[PDB]
Amino acid sequence: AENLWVTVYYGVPVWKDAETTLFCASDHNVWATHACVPTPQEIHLENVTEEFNMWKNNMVEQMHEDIISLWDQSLKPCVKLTPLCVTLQCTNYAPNLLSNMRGELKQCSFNMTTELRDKKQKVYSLFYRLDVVQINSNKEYRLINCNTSAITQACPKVSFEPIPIHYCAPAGFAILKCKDKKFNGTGPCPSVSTVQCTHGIKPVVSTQLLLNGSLAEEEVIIRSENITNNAKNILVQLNTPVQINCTRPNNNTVKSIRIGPGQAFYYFGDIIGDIRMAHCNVSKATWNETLGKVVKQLRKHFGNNTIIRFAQSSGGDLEVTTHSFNCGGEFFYCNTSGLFNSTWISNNDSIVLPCRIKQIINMWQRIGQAMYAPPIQGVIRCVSNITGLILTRDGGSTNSTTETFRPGGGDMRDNWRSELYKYKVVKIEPLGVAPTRCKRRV
Amino acid sequence: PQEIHLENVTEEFNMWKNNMVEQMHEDIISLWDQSLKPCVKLTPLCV
Amino acid sequence: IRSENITNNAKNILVQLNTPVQINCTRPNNNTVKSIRIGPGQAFYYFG
Amino acid sequence: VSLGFLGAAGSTMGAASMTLTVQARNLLSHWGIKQLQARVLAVEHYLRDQQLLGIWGCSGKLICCTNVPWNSSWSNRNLSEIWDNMTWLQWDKEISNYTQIIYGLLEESQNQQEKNEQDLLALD
Amino acid sequence: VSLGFLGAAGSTMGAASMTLTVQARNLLSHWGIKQLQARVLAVEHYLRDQQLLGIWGCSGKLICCTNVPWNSSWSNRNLSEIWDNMTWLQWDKEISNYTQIIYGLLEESQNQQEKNEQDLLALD
Amino acid sequence: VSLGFLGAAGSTMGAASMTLTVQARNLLSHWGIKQLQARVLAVEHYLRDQQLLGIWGCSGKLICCTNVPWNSSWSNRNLSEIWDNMTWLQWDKEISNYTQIIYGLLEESQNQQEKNEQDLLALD
Ligand SMILES: *[C@@H]1O[C@H](CO)[C@@H](O[C@@H]2O[C@H](CO)[C@@H](O[C@@H]3O[C@H](CO)[C@@H](O)[C@H](O[C@H]4O[C@H](CO)[C@@H](O)[C@H](O)[C@@H]4O)[C@@H]3O)[C@H](O)[C@H]2NC(C)=O)[C@H](O)[C@H]1NC(C)=O
Ligand SMILES: *[C@@H]1O[C@H](CO)[C@@H](O[C@@H]2O[C@H](CO)[C@@H](O[C@@H]3O[C@H](CO)[C@@H](O)[C@H](O)[C@@H]3O)[C@H](O)[C@H]2NC(C)=O)[C@H](O)[C@H]1NC(C)=O
Ligand SMILES: *[C@@H]1O[C@H](CO)[C@@H](O[C@@H]2O[C@H](CO)[C@@H](O[C@@H]3O[C@H](CO)[C@@H](O)[C@H](O)[C@@H]3O)[C@H](O)[C@H]2NC(C)=O)[C@H](O)[C@H]1NC(C)=O
Ligand SMILES: *[C@@H]1O[C@H](CO)[C@@H](O[C@@H]2O[C@H](CO)[C@@H](O[C@@H]3O[C@H](CO)[C@@H](O)[C@H](O)[C@@H]3O)[C@H](O)[C@H]2NC(C)=O)[C@H](O)[C@H]1NC(C)=O
Ligand SMILES: *[C@@H]1O[C@H](CO)[C@@H](O[C@@H]2O[C@H](CO)[C@@H](O)[C@H](O)[C@H]2NC(C)=O)[C@H](O)[C@H]1NC(C)=O
Ligand SMILES: *[C@@H]1O[C@H](CO)[C@@H](O[C@@H]2O[C@H](CO)[C@@H](O)[C@H](O)[C@H]2NC(C)=O)[C@H](O)[C@H]1NC(C)=O
Ligand SMILES: *[C@@H]1O[C@H](CO)[C@@H](O[C@@H]2O[C@H](CO)[C@@H](O)[C@H](O)[C@H]2NC(C)=O)[C@H](O)[C@H]1NC(C)=O
Ligand SMILES: *[C@@H]1O[C@H](CO)[C@@H](O[C@@H]2O[C@H](CO)[C@@H](O)[C@H](O)[C@H]2NC(C)=O)[C@H](O)[C@H]1NC(C)=O
Ligand SMILES: *[C@@H]1O[C@H](CO)[C@@H](O[C@@H]2O[C@H](CO)[C@@H](O)[C@H](O)[C@H]2NC(C)=O)[C@H](O)[C@H]1NC(C)=O
Ligand SMILES: *[C@@H]1O[C@H](CO)[C@@H](O[C@@H]2O[C@H](CO)[C@@H](O)[C@H](O)[C@H]2NC(C)=O)[C@H](O)[C@H]1NC(C)=O
Ligand SMILES: *[C@@H]1O[C@H](CO)[C@@H](O[C@@H]2O[C@H](CO)[C@@H](O)[C@H](O)[C@H]2NC(C)=O)[C@H](O)[C@H]1NC(C)=O
Ligand SMILES: *[C@@H]1O[C@H](CO)[C@@H](O[C@@H]2O[C@H](CO)[C@@H](O)[C@H](O)[C@H]2NC(C)=O)[C@H](O)[C@H]1NC(C)=O
Ligand SMILES: *[C@@H]1O[C@H](CO)[C@@H](O)[C@H](O)[C@H]1NC(C)=O
Ligand SMILES: *[C@@H]1O[C@H](CO)[C@@H](O)[C@H](O)[C@H]1NC(C)=O
Ligand SMILES: *[C@@H]1O[C@H](CO)[C@@H](O)[C@H](O)[C@H]1NC(C)=O
Ligand SMILES: *[C@@H]1O[C@H](CO)[C@@H](O)[C@H](O)[C@H]1NC(C)=O
Ligand SMILES: *[C@@H]1O[C@H](CO)[C@@H](O)[C@H](O)[C@H]1NC(C)=O
Ligand SMILES: *[C@@H]1O[C@H](CO)[C@@H](O)[C@H](O)[C@H]1NC(C)=O
Ligand SMILES: *[C@@H]1O[C@H](CO)[C@@H](O)[C@H](O)[C@H]1NC(C)=O
Ligand SMILES: *[C@@H]1O[C@H](CO)[C@@H](O)[C@H](O)[C@H]1NC(C)=O
Ligand SMILES: *[C@@H]1O[C@H](CO)[C@@H](O)[C@H](O)[C@H]1NC(C)=O
Ligand SMILES: *[C@@H]1O[C@H](CO)[C@@H](O)[C@H](O)[C@H]1NC(C)=O
Ligand SMILES: *[C@@H]1O[C@H](CO)[C@@H](O)[C@H](O)[C@H]1NC(C)=O
Ligand SMILES: *[C@@H]1O[C@H](CO)[C@@H](O)[C@H](O)[C@H]1NC(C)=O
Ligand SMILES: *[C@@H]1O[C@H](CO)[C@@H](O)[C@H](O)[C@H]1NC(C)=O
Ligand SMILES: *[C@@H]1O[C@H](CO)[C@@H](O)[C@H](O)[C@H]1NC(C)=O
Ligand SMILES: *[C@@H]1O[C@H](CO)[C@@H](O)[C@H](O)[C@H]1NC(C)=O
Ligand SMILES: *[C@@H]1O[C@H](CO)[C@@H](O)[C@H](O)[C@H]1NC(C)=O
Repeated sequence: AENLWVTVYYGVPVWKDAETTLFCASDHNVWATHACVPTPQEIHLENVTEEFNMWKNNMVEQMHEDIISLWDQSLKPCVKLTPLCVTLQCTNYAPNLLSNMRGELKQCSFNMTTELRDKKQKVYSLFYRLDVVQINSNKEYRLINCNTSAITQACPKVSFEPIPIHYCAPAGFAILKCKDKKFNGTGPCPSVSTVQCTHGIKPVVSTQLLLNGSLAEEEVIIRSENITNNAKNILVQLNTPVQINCTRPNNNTVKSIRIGPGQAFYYFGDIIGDIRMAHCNVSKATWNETLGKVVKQLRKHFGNNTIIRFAQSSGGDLEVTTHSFNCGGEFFYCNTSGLFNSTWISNNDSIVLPCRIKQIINMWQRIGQAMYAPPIQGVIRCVSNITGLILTRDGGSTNSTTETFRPGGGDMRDNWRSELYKYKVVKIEPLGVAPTRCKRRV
Repeated sequence: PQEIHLENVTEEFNMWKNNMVEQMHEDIISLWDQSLKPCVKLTPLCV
Repeated sequence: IRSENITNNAKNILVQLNTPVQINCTRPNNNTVKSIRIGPGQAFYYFG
Repeated sequence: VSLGFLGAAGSTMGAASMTLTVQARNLLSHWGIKQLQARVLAVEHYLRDQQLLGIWGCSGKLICCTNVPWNSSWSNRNLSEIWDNMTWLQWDKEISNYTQIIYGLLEESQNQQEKNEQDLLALD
Repeated sequence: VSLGFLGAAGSTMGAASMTLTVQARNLLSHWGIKQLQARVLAVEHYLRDQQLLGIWGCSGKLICCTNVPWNSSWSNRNLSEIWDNMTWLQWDKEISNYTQIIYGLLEESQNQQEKNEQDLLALD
Repeated sequence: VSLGFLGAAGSTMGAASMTLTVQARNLLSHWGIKQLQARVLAVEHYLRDQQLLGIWGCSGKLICCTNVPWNSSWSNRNLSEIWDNMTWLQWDKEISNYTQIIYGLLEESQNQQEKNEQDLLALD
């Protein structure tokens, strides 16, 4: 009796951290939700501490690579589009238009194989000045990446809209989430809880700003890794959104030519209307208000007395130097100048921003694949909900010499790290034994 | 085989609303064009 | 020795050694390569 | 009350010993591959130790106490603070080593011996 | 005689209560995908509620009657025509909207209370 | 000693009857297709006759002595050399035919008749 005896228990609530895969669940055809599982039961936890660690999370990786594999799963069974590289006889289109729209929109001309093999065909189109490069009268031209990759077009009936997505773990695993308002990367969260499957995320490709995204709580924050180290980048998140409108001002018809056996092409037709360019309005005062708020925040991390300066982009290629994002089946590239123009010390109108557009993109930083994008008949409107941005810094000198900030970015992986920081999935273990006063029984 | 006869029981059928008609109707599609794929690509027969 | 059928003369013969003997060879020539693009985005190498 | 899945995990062992079915019921409850990968994963990650609790002589229930003594050299702690102060999250740590000699000595000393006595005594 | 699988399904409950293993034995008895899809499907649809009656205190047997009374507010029918006139296909209907409180107060009130009485009486 | 998996397989039955968990514990312990193929056959090749074991009235244990006599026309061998001279690799051969009527009258004369004596004694 005073000798004790061990007994079994089953279902003791303990966990250990591990890693397995997860699965997507949500509720014409888009990339994502062709076939998944349709869908709460949140359970609050208490009297327990836990130490989080983002940037060592794993789920960022497998979601980052299966959306790679999803994206180039999608384009494959549409048309292999090879013979689009013969020389281009080409000129600037429509001179004596002495506006800001001068170098834009060259018109070009070429040869193309017919439906039947031996005959030839001549057909004519418009392109943008960033699309096509001359090699060393007209000049001869080829578009920017006929070499070192192939090209193929997205077959026109599918859509590019981002559906929200839920991520969810299988059984024997658990979703834990910190319910603190303020959170700064890592820390012990005294109020954590569990869920079965994560909330919604709309994974839209973005560079230099986050768009139609999730908000934060009443105090704006920063997140980094190395904070005095300066190698890597800096994420911020606002509390209240500001808005944005832009558009493309043209009506711009299309035409259709077959190439070979049973295939279809679309090229950019000709311009009805006038000639303008894409520009994007923002509210001036609200923008100043929010950026003064975010710098008044981040002065905590660089001393209360120092001078801070905002500068433009550095350079490099176009893919890092400007804010770029799709809208409705095209691609944008604006100038992004007049919002990093200010300096800062201790003591109704809008803002225009010019914006060019490109026709074929090579994203993912993976050279070898390149998509063609069909132009869209009709006018375009595009509104958004503005949230957060990304930032980097330069080198410098001793710590009084007016630190300077620039919008940087480039890498795709951090684009999600802004919105699944609050998640950690873990493996339960239900078996345990313990001594007790069970007078041992036959 | 092993067919089993039943007794003292009724049931109301519903043809034209069956689902297996569809299932086999589409996997015979996928079987048919599965079969022809790895043999000859025959393009240049149009001059 | 190992065969399947030894009186049958149709098939082949296996044996196995008990100690290894060794083998050296090589190609004695210093060689070059050059890279020529084929069409869209492809790379070729030939013997220089 | 029945709080939920992994509910009373922060509380003491006695309150945790009160309600346990909420862990049992939720233990089983181109891109098809990881669906079918997850499901086989989960089902035998369940019943690997369902069968190895089945060899432990109480496959049916969730708490059985069998014919095996306790070695005090594992821990010399009196019964009170075992069940009153330490919780389960701490408890696994100090027997994180002896776990194999638990699982070793457990039923190789029992589920033969008790049914050796069954096969030789009460079927005699 | 042993008719076959789902054999006596039209007959009354008492004759249906006579033979039941004919339902038990048949319960587990490019185009590879739905084969592997179907097999995992069948085995999980089996042992989901195999463990859900394994929790019900008589995991081994096929019929057990445990320590729980009956709410007469569910139905007031005397024992005779329950077992003599109504068959199983009718029987599930009138306890369709209730089955959850069956499964509710069935499990959480029994396999604890009897095992609380284990841990406190028979092991005192 | 515990030799290993299929350890004492050449020895006599009585020594083989001493240690048996070593067979139990090892029993569950582009090219992705056949790993996922192997695992599903492994788990359900196990529990096909685990459930057929479960219907044999002693789902928990590994040896149970139930209420069924023996047709002596199967074999008339005196008890000694049953357990002293013949080993298991021989033993399966001479009952390789009656194995169906073994499984036939196994529990369809027991978990049908001990069923019925539950049903009308223990259920009574
Ligand atoms: C950011 O937020 C915006 C919020 O507006 C969000 O949604 C957009 O909403 C509008 C409003 O519905 C969508 O615009 C159009 O809706 C009209 C309804 O009359 C349709 O005419 C349009 O397309 C139809 O017509 C085509 C011509 O044949 C068909 O091919 C097509 O299938 C449609 O039937 C169109 O739907 C608009 O689509 C969305 N999306 C966008 C990108 O504007 C927006 O999605 C959020 N995200 C981003 C990244 O902007
Ligand atoms: C697309 O291919 C067609 C088919 O060949 C081209 O038509 C022919 O193109 C050639 C060279 O481009 C032309 O030949 C040149 O004509 C002048 C005329 O005097 C001559 O001086 C040159 O020495 C040479 O012969 C030819 O006229 C033309 N037409 C015919 C009926 O043969 C077409 O030009 C191609 N389109 C392009 C390259 O944009
Ligand atoms: C395939 O063809 C494309 C386009 O013809 C090549 O891209 C271009 O490569 C040239 C290489 O001479 C680069 O030109 C450089 O431009 C900078 C502009 O700042 C200039 O300062 C340099 O003197 C030089 O001329 C250029 O980076 C690049 N893009 C453009 C728009 O010209 C590509 O290299 C070719 N090869 C492969 C393997 O892709
Ligand atoms: C070697 O392989 C083959 C089959 O795998 C067998 O080889 C030869 O088989 C022939 C045909 O039976 C034999 O020849 C004659 O067979 C007739 C049958 O009527 C018999 O009447 C003759 O007297 C003669 O045997 C022959 O013996 C045999 N071997 C040779 C040619 O070397 C043979 O079964 C295999 N060897 C084995 C299994 O050892
Ligand atoms: C994140 O915010 C929390 C808010 O509680 C900070 O936690 C404490 O902050 C005080 C400030 O003086 C420190 O002295 C404590 O050491 C912090 N707590 C602990 C347990 O260390 C935390 O410092 C903030 N972290 C970052 C990286 O900003
Ligand atoms: C962050 O930057 C510091 C800056 O030097 C890195 O290097 C060590 O820095 C400390 C300052 O505490 C020096 O005293 C050491 O002498 C440096 N190294 C050596 C060899 O002594 C640090 O490595 C950086 N990296 C991170 C992420 O912190
Ligand atoms: C963005 O700002 C421009 C510039 O103010 C606006 O353009 C005006 O549009 C109206 C409508 O056709 C014209 O009558 C005006 O002449 C335009 N220019 C000016 C200077 O007012 C535009 O409406 C704004 N909004 C969007 C979505 O582009
Ligand atoms: C853009 O161009 C289209 C193409 O011409 C215009 O649509 C035409 O509008 C007239 C006016 O009623 C109709 O009679 C034609 O039938 C329309 N054509 C087609 C193909 O539908 C359109 O008006 C232009 N402007 C805008 C703002 O869309
Ligand atoms: C975006 O706009 C800025 C502002 O005009 C451009 O930066 C100017 O570039 C020219 C040519 O190098 C310089 O001479 C100017 O000094 C720069 N600033 C000014 C005041 O113009 C920039 O080139 C444009 N394109 C982008 C996105 O860099
Ligand atoms: C094979 O030929 C190569 C090509 O000349 C030789 O490599 C050169 O060796 C000289 C001697 O120092 C260097 O200065 C050159 O820079 C080398 N060139 C390259 C491209 O590496 C090489 O030595 C020759 N012999 C071998 C490989 O045995
Ligand atoms: C969270 O922790 C607090 C303090 O540890 C728990 O407080 C209870 O306090 C009453 C007051 O007399 C005691 O009777 C209870 O026994 C305490 N419970 C425990 C578990 O210690 C509080 O209940 C805890 N929360 C939960 C859900 O158990
Ligand atoms: C309880 O604790 C240990 C665990 O095995 C046992 O102590 C061993 O005793 C033997 C006998 O001399 C020594 O050779 C070992 O070195 C001891 N330690 C270990 C770790 O084995 C002790 O005998 C156990 N008591 C019982 C009853 O089993
Ligand atoms: C943006 O466009 C919408 C279109 O409905 C309009 O209502 C709004 O006034 C515009 N401006 C702002 C600042 O939102
Ligand atoms: C910044 O915002 C303040 C309002 O708090 C205002 O005084 C100032 O003019 C704004 N500056 C710009 C450039 O918008
Ligand atoms: C820095 O400024 C913040 C701004 O409110 C203030 O709260 C804090 O006390 C200051 N700390 C130091 C060390 O100056
Ligand atoms: C900042 O705004 C003023 C006002 O137009 C302008 O003169 C200046 O060039 C701007 N700076 C940049 C970098 O565009
Ligand atoms: C944008 O912010 C507004 C503020 O009400 C919010 O209602 C809306 O849900 C957010 N999203 C959109 C697309 O407006
Ligand atoms: C092969 O060449 C090597 C060179 O290292 C030499 O040492 C060796 O003797 C040669 N012969 C063998 C391995 O039979
Ligand atoms: C039980 O353990 C506590 C822990 O310090 C101790 O104070 C108490 O004296 C112990 N009781 C007995 C009877 O040993
Ligand atoms: C307990 O387990 C750990 C895991 O690393 C092992 O390293 C340690 O040796 C075992 N602890 C001891 C010293 O028994
Ligand atoms: C079928 O119903 C009739 C009606 O009385 C009955 O006589 C017969 O026994 C029933 N058969 C079975 C197999 O239940
Ligand atoms: C039967 O269920 C009803 C449902 O509310 C309940 O009110 C009643 O008390 C139950 N009967 C008994 C005897 O508990
Ligand atoms: C049993 O139910 C029948 C159904 O009408 C009824 O006639 C009979 O009286 C009931 N028996 C008792 C004892 O209530
Ligand atoms: C019984 O179940 C059905 C299924 O539709 C449900 O709609 C109904 O509300 C439940 N009926 C009642 C009245 O409880
Ligand atoms: C093997 O056979 C010999 C023959 O007597 C016996 O002594 C020995 O015990 C046997 N081995 C085993 C493992 O039973
Ligand atoms: C034993 O089985 C045989 C099988 O044919 C049968 O003929 C014989 O009657 C059986 N004996 C008894 C006693 O049942
Ligand atoms: C037992 O079986 C052996 C096997 O041959 C035999 O020699 C012996 O006589 C048998 N004993 C009896 C009592 O029949
Ligand atoms: C016993 O089983 C074997 C297996 O082939 C079968 O051939 C035989 O007919 C059965 N009965 C006899 C007489 O062996």
